[PDB]
Amino acid sequence: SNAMRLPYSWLREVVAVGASGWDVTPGELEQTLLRIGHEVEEVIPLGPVDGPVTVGRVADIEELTGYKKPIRACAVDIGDRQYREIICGATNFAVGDLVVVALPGATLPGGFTISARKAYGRNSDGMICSAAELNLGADHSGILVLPPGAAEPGADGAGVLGLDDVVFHLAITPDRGYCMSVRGLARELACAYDLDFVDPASNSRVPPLPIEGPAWPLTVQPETGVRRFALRPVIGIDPAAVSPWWLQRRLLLCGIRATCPAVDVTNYVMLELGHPMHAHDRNRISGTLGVRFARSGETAVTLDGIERKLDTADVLIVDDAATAAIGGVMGAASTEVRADSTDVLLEAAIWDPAAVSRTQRRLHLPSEAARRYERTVDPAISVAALDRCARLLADIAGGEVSPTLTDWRGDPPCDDWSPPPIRMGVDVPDRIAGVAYPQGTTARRLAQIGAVVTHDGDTLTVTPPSWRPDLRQPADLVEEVLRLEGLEVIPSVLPPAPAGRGLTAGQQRRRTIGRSLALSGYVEILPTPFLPAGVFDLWGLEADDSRRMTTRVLNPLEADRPQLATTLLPALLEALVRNVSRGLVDVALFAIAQVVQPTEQTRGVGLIPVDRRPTDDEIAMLDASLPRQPQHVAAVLAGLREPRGPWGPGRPVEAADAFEAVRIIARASRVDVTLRPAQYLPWHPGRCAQVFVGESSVGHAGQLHPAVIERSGLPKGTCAVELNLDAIPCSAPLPAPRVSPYPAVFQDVSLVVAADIPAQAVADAVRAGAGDLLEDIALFDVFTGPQIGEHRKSLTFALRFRAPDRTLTEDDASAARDAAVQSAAERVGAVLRG
Amino acid sequence: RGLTAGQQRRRTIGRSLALSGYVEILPTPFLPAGVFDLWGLEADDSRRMTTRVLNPLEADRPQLATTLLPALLEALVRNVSRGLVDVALFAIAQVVQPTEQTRGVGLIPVDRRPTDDEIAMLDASLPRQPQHVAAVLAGLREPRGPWGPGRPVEAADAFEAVRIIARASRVDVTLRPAQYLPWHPGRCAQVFVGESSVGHAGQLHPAVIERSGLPKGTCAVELNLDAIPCSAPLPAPRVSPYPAVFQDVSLVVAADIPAQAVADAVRAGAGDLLEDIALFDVFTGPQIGEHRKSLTFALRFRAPDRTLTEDDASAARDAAVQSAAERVGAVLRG
Amino acid sequence: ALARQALAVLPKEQRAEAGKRVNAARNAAQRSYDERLATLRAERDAAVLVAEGIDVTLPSTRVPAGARHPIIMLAEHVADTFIAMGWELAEGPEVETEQF
Amino acid sequence: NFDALNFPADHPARGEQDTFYIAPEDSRQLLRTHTSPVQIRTLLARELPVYIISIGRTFRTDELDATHTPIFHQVEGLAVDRGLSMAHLRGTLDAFARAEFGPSARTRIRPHFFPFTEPSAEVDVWFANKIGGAAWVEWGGCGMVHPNVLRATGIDPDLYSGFAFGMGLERTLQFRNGIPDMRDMVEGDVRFSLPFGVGA
RNA sequence: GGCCAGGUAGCUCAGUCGGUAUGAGCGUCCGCCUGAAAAGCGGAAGGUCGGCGGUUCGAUCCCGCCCCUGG
Ligand SMILES: Nc1ccc2ccccc2n1
Ligand SMILES: [Mg+2]
Ligand SMILES: [Mg+2]
Repeated sequence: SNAMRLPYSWLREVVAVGASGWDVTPGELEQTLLRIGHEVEEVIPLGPVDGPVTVGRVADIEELTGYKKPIRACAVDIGDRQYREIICGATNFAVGDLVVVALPGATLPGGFTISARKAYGRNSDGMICSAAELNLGADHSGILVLPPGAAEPGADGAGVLGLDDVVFHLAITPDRGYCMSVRGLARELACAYDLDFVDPASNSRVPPLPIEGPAWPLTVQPETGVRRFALRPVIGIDPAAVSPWWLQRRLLLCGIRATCPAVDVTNYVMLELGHPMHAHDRNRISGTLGVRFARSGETAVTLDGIERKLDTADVLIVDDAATAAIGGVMGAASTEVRADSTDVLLEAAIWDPAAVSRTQRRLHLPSEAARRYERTVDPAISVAALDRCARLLADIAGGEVSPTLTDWRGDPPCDDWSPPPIRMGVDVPDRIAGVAYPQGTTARRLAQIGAVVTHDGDTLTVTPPSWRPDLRQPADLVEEVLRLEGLEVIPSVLPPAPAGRGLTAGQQRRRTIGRSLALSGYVEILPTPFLPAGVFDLWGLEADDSRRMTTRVLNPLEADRPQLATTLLPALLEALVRNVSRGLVDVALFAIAQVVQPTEQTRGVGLIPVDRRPTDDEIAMLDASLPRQPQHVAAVLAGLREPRGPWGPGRPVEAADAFEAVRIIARASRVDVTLRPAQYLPWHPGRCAQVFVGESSVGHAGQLHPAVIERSGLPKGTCAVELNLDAIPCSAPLPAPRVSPYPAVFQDVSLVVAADIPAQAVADAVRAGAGDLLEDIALFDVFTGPQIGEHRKSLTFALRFRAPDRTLTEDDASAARDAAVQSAAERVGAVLRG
Repeated sequence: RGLTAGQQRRRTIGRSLALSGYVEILPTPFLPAGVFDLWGLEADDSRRMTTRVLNPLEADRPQLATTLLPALLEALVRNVSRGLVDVALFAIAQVVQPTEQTRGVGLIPVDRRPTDDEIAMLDASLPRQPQHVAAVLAGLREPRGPWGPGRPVEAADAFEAVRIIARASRVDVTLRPAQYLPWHPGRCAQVFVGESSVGHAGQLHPAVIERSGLPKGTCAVELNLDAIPCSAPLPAPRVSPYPAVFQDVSLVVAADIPAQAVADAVRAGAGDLLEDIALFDVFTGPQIGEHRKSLTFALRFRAPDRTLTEDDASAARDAAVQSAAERVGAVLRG
Repeated sequence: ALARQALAVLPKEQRAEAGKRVNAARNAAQRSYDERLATLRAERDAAVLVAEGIDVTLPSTRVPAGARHPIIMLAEHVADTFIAMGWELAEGPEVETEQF
Repeated sequence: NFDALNFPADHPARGEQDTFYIAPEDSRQLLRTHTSPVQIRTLLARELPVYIISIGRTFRTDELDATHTPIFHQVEGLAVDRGLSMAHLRGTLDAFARAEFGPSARTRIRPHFFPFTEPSAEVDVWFANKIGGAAWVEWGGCGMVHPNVLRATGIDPDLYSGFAFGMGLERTLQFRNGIPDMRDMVEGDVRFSLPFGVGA
């Protein structure tokens, strides 16, 4: 879309007009183009060939019958008195055609040495070469046929083809549309090398043709954005004429195939000057030519014979009968030039770049004319390109240039296409670059690119040329001076940054969380934001589940995965399947990333004027139109949690390991969490816990549902955990511990509760009743023997009592233990073990 | 430029040890009264070459610390004596180690900057002050609970603390049996990085524990962080999309052969096809032989460009068995 | 399934009607299996809802409690404050010369 | 993402970048293609001077191969102050490259285009331990903040100037360590993360 | 946008233009074996042949539409 192919010989020729004898190596030229801001994607030299590679003429053709494909035994005239007998499998040539022959002893590109062979019962004293075999073009179907008059038989093939040339593959930035021609690139090289430049579109190089009257009646609708529309006819062209070899070759090296002279002229002038041209068969035009917007439901058939559904924003060229062209994109098949065309009407127009860009993108037609118009084409060279086309086409096709010319330039007619002048201080490029440029550097460089510079004290007044509409502000003028002087002259100075505050509390908490999980045996992954296809259906979620309210992507990489992630688990479970399915069956993955949870249907905010700062009310409006993106931490586990070794066979992953991951994230976040049983897919309803920080729910953890594991192809007993980090308040506790120098009292309490009673609820009740004397409590026994009734369990806690100012007695600790036993009896129905 | 590589490493060592169940303490530089006599060190022990303080707070404790262990073991005694019997402490601080008698440097004119020779002469007159990391453990390493009765502290826990420090320092370490007080000669390991000795670890001597009033089975670690070089490796792994081949091999060696030496010999012989090797069985008995042991390793082979046949993996396994035979005298179990 | 592959050896004029009998038997056993799969799956889903309940509050940390010293933590926080302002961390020996 | 950063409407400077748009069509909601919208968000909220970096995920419609990934991470740089110049941008890029490629890292800036910078440039790097031979490889884009961007945030371009840069973390990790397949950097195989150690 | 070639077991891939993919290598499982393993020998399981429809008594195979990859 932004490519620019051109051979160095053509580029050197245009530069050499103003700088005679200018010549550089392809390596140096690539460095210069890069130094001024032209990305060189490729540098491909032609050939190389060695030995006898000569131009020949097919004087006879014998069809060798009795094979798979048509095999031809050809008598080729290579310039001497002995015709060579060549065997060839191509069928794209006839008797009398000029071809390129590689004789025995030649070496084609690729190290292929040519010699005589015994092919198809006959001898092959060489071969007829194709464009691909000579490293000239991409054509490999048939052999290369030079146009008649390209050379005489016996001429050096490398010279006629110009195989010492080098084609340059450029990637032009969208701000330098003027560089999509030999004219612009040569002008850039003249600036970089401080050369005198002769504009190939100037009136000296393209002298104006006579203007004796209108060429064709034309009506232009001005609100279509057209800035110029010129027409000039060329009558009596020879239908049998073809373009010379130098023209067809330069088109080939630029990536354009030659068809007929009329079209070859327009494509050649487009490459030379940057102004797209089109040739209409004037004998097929019926009545007044009209430039207007397309109507609703209107269609048109282009050069390729494809019907195009047009939009009311598309600009058209029409006559009384049909549409003639999709403005700035492609002409129509009604006025196209074919074999019997004798009178042509050349069209030189300047279209609105936005209108062409919209139309070409809707119709998917990025033609050579479209990509140039959408990047603005110089409107001051329209007649010059028109006259260059007429004179060159009449010269090749043996026609006559009509002295008529229609040139619509707007209402009123515009005779000055200069952008508005720009005022800028003479030292502004020096301040932005931090470089003291020599006296007059700014004014010198700005005149080089073609601008008019006047001096008003210390302030310059710069009027950019018509082919540089990208120069609208002093910053644009600064880039011109800086890039031509070379960015390498800018020194390296560290900025005066002020004292910062460093990482935030949330940024530091994430570091601690990832460090703790990795140190605890977890492996970090990067979760993809695109959800898997139908994952929530595999999870068995309700149709109104909050996780299903997703944001969709219009153009995803995979059409079956457009929705964004409302939870980090599907991405982690997908990475877990990858590891398990490749030999790593004992895995523990974790991820820290944001999720996308819309709060409403997707709504957009209109364009706010950029010319000013948006007020805080509109900022709050743009933020409210965005889905909530909270920070989440999640992890999944499968297989062995503890690896096997000399100690034992290892421990498989269980739900308690997911709960331990919660306690690790809690400890890394300096908060206290409580775990309460909950039912929440895709977890096992009997092995699932809802995590709470105080009274706020922050996530879930435990073992996944066995049906979800089956439907998702996960390993058996896979556990998961997910927490909302933004739901956890950032805490910075300042503890003030006072160590007691007095001994402690150790006691164990055994309580019998129902099986459904959580063990933490028993410890919370024992702690609440014991009082301040309780220093530490730890559960170390859960007994469910036959002495304990059914659906009941015995829990034994290790209590440690210590006073801050005295030594306790056993009755002192037993008093707090009894009060703790009474509290457990009231809160969890505990019974002292008997 | 922010923190230096060493300073960043010291934070990682402190974070990793704390997350592994160790509690940081601040060690006092003044040695306990006759601590080396309680350790039973020889009179020519390099640690006995201490720098003495002229005016100490305690007249019986005037020597400065050549090792971090006496201060950590002293803090370990305080915790156990106050009801905290299951305790794991650690400390990261510098020690002092003179290479000669305390030599002073005369006054240098303050009216000017001392030259670089005078600065180097002032630094040479000071004892060597390298930064050490050390840890002590006693009682239960794993606390009891609903899972089971817990595991007491053993020498392997001190070796694991070395590996925790090595993983934090992004370096590889090798353990070799050594006799070095106050460690138990049968439960002591000398830590090496490359070919440089960096410290010792393991269970303490029973006589040292008895004379110092320490808990039975006390284990300790001490490394010289300045002896460990800084490293910033730049790995570039390539994940092979081809399936792996699982194989196990049992090898019989002498009892004194460390299991890491057999694993290294298997790695050296298996070649680049070996993706992972893990030891999961140590077996002894009359089927094996006296003063011998059988070690079984789980091998994972994988090629980066093809699927392997069982003969492909068995060839690399046989080359690993042959490498262990030449290196540690291993015999394929039959 | 063995009756399905036996149709390939049958004469062409017989595979039409003999096949029609095979599918009818094939769909008969398949339709009975599909419903039985759903009923047994529904029973499994209903079993985990009323049983298999664990105590999600049981202690899971088998690693003892560890902690860095608060003085080291304060020095760490003080260092991070000055590094964020562009400063660096210098070091010095504890045993110092009287010259310094 | 586009309008506040001087992206022209209906122009190849905006249409060339194929972006993930949020359904329905013409909703003006999209997945970010660069961490550059954080420039706008910072300039409206914070007070001048501003010296911020931003690290986050960015989304492009590129197919996942050995050297490209549709979802990658980018580090954004924005410095707005009184009297900032290209030399201050060059000084920041040199210090950044010296910290991630060693003391032998020397950069090279060549002109380029970005809708939000004028002048715009691309940064190349060169360190001693080059995995693929010592040569110039592309690192990221940079340049001075366009005055139209400052006007769209309420900053006077006559008093305040600023520069910027943007580099991909995924691209930086490749040629620094010599990683072969970028697919392994994102696919989440533990065989890729484990050789790097625990990390802290 | 073109006519094509591809999507096949857990991984990497053969193979079929109507009734069995007598699928391979590695992966999983069983037996002999070992204190417990692996190899070896001897054996099983596992694919709804990319998805949705259609044609057909019956579709990996024939038709249509769609999803994903290379030219
Ligand atoms: N994210 C990003 C990419 C390219 C930039 C170019 C210039 C300034 C800032 C940029 N940011
Ligand atoms: Mg510019
Ligand atoms: Mg496959």
